[PDB]
Amino acid sequence: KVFGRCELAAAMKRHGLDNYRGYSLGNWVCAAKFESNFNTQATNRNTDGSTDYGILQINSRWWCNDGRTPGSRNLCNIPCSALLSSDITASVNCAKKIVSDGNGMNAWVAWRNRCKGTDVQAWIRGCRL
Repeated sequence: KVFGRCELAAAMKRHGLDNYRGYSLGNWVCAAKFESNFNTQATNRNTDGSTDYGILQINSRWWCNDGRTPGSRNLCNIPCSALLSSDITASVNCAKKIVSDGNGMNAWVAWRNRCKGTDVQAWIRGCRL
C-alpha cells in the first residue's frame, strides 16, 4: 500500500497508537516516514544477519520469524511477512509491544536521531482525526 500522509495516521490513531505510552501520534506519523517513508512492503537486510520488516521497520532479529534467522526470538509470535500486510494492525500491534518492553521508542534509529528534537504536531497538522 502506497500510504499517504493523511491515510497512515488516520489509521494509526484507529490502530490504537494515539498518545500510546504518551508518545504522541506525530512520533508515529514521523517514524513511519523515516523508517519506511510510508512503505508497508519495504524490507531491508540488517548487516548482523536479521531483516527489517513492516512499515514500522520491525527487525526480525528477535521480534518475528522470517525463517532465515538463527538466533531469532519471535516475542511478537507472528510470521515476519504479516508486518508487510496492507493492514496496519499487523505492524502497529507489535509496535505497542516494542514500547511494551519499556525501552521507549529508542528501539528505532530514525525517530532516534532524525525525528526527535522537533515540532511534533507538524506531521498531523491539517489532517483530520
